[PDB]
Amino acid sequence: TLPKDLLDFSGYGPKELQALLDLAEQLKRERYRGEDLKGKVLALLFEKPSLRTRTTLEVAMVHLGGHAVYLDQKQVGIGEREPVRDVAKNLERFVEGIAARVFRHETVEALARHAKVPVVNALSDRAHPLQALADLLTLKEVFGGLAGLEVAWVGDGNNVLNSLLEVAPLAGLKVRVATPKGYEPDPGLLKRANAFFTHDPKEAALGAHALYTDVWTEKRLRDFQGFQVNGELLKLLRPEGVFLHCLPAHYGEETTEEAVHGPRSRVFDQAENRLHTAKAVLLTLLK
Ligand SMILES: [Mg+2]
Ligand code: NA
Repeated sequence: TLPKDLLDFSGYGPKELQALLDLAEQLKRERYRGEDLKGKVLALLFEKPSLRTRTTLEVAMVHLGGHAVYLDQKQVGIGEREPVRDVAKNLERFVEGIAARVFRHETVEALARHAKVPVVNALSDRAHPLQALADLLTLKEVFGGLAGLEVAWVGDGNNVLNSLLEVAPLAGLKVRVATPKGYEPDPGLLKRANAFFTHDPKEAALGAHALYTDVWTEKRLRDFQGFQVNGELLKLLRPEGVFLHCLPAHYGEETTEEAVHGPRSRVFDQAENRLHTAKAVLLTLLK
């Protein structure tokens, strides 16, 4: 991968995605600990706190011999907010990279545009590249290859689905999407992934290698009636099929404890893989 930043997979081809995935796999197998990033610091610019992401990135930097400094931007109100360019021009003088969690993707795009150092989108309303990488490593580990895998997404057409759809054609995934009416993902992402779309969760899941869901986002809950990925829906997958879920889970809503901790679940390997892929990304952009 050669873009300076990782806001999504815009400038990535299949070879570049594979390299990142190959590196993550190698780092995991080696339980890698090193000093590749010694003397380097990653700024965590979170507009909204995220314990899970903070943990992943702080641990990732420490494993590579560097550090992550936490910048709780929520502490600065709109009445005291600095233009994004000022934030970028100041940080670039102190850190080697910026990992941002923003409310609006436009913000991280602006941060990357104005900063000379690498900017990683830890999470935005439009995309979640880091999650997608962890999801692919997980699928790769489970099935031995990604090309031809049939992955069914049942739920909201959100940032996670967007990135899954974007990497889909780069890895040869056969995605099937099921969302309630009005909660669908952009037509373009779907067509470019040549994804199957339907409003019926059963149709999307039938015979799939994996069922993937995540939190939804009384009216909302009513619209998602029947989209819960429970033990029964998991029975529609092929025998070797598995269950994935970003976490945390809203039990009783998009899934159940049985599903998350059941024999088909790979949820926690999926979680762990966020560490290995973050290390791969950080080493690649910051070394
Ligand atoms: Mg603190
Ligand atoms: Na240290």
